[PDB]
Amino acid sequence: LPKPVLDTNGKKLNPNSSYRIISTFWGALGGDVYLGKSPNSDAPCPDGVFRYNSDVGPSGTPVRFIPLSGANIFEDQLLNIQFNIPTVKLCVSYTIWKVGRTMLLETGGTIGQADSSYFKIVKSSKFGYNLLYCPLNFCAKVGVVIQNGKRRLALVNENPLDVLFQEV
Amino acid sequence: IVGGYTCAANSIPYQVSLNSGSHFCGGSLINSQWVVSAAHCYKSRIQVRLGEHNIDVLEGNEQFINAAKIITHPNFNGNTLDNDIMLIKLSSPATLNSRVATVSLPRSCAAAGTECLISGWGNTKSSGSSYPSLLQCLKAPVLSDSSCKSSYPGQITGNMICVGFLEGGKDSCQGDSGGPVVCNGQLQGIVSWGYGCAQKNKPGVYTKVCNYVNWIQQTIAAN
Ligand SMILES: [Ca+2]
Repeated sequence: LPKPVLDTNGKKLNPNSSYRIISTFWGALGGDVYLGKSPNSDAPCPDGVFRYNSDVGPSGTPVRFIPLSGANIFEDQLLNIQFNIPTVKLCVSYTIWKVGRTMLLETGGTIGQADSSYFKIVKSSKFGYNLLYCPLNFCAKVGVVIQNGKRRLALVNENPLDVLFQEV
Repeated sequence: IVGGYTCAANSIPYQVSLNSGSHFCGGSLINSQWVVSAAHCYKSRIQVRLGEHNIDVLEGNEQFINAAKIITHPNFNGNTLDNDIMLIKLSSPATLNSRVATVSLPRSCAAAGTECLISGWGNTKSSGSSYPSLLQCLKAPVLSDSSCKSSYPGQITGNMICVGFLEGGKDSCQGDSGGPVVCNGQLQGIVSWGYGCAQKNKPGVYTKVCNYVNWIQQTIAAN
């Protein structure tokens, strides 16, 4: 029986809504996910998926979740992730998540295509959810590495990032 | 503060709000020109708000003082979470009165079981979001280093303590950051981090202030 992913007010995720991705951890290891410039990146647009070093400063870049089909968002269902921010046409692809053993999460992807990067939201071993990258069990846990002193989201199958989804 | 209570006005006169356009961290007034807080609250510009009870309504007798100097601990690491302590030098000494007063630094470390008072303006919901306008309070015991290390396996250094309840329900939360844990009139803790809010076997984690009294007094006297 399909289990809808829920936001922080118990409501199921809606592909028409925007959410910030927030840490289950708060304070010194809080810090929402945001769209940032990768170090020594040639792109004119921000192209990295980061998270802040704490949750007391800026708030997450909002994202939306595009299910491959239907109009609900279920656990273990394939989907694309896109930051939802005002941007010019050149940077639209650079709002869409894709993956570049440690593999950094970036933007530059496509949505709903065969070449797109699909993710799954699964229930976490503790509280909240983990994100899985699924090159379409053979998926890969999304976690954090430190890159030039910043928290960069990446593939790590030890210690995934436990997240919640707070509607904007 | 989840599951706390609204503090009686000006009963926590050492409590401060750090403002960057909005309330974002708590702190504690240790002398008339210095506030102690958490390093993960560092920001390039900070307004210190003293004598504050309702942070959304200017009553008239608050003191708003800009930080002149913001000193994070030199061995603070934002991903080991170790040494999460910060000092703020007021650009002008604060006026001490019934609403604005200092809290003493520890003269010993606090034994497990000691009742402490935690305070701040952070979230009051275990799940959703409900931030108060009025300062919140909670009395909670210092937990044993054994129970703290079992709740957070492999995360607790010698510079952190757990304060709260293995059972859950009462705890500090997002936005209490940098606020005081005062224990027999002594500042023993600084809200540092947690895993969820008021969840079972997941108490709040606090910088162990008694490990820093030398650094505080020496940094204050050098700056
Ligand atoms: Ca006020």
